[PDB]
Amino acid sequence: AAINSHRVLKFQNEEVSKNMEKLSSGMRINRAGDDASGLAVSEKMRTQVNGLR
Amino acid sequence: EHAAKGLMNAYENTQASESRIRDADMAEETVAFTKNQILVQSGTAMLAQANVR
Repeated sequence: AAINSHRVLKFQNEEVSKNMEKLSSGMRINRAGDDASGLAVSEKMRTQVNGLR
Repeated sequence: EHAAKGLMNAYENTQASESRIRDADMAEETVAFTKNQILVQSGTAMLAQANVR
């Protein structure tokens, strides 16, 4: 059978993909899937930043 | 995506299972052919001599 790595190879293609998702936006969190709570809080912070301005 | 990794591991292992359950090592089965072919050939020639008896 193909060795385990055809698991890894898809995963590493995915880890490369995930790295790009984060990097292009400049963020650790691009989606809730990176951090569900970091996201919800930053969305609140955004209303605070804009409302405050 | 985590679920997919789980499924992919089971997939590789299941395919390895099919191979090990059904697929023979061609090298050794080929050895069997050679032994059996020789015995066929030995049969053929000696029956020609058996006819002489």
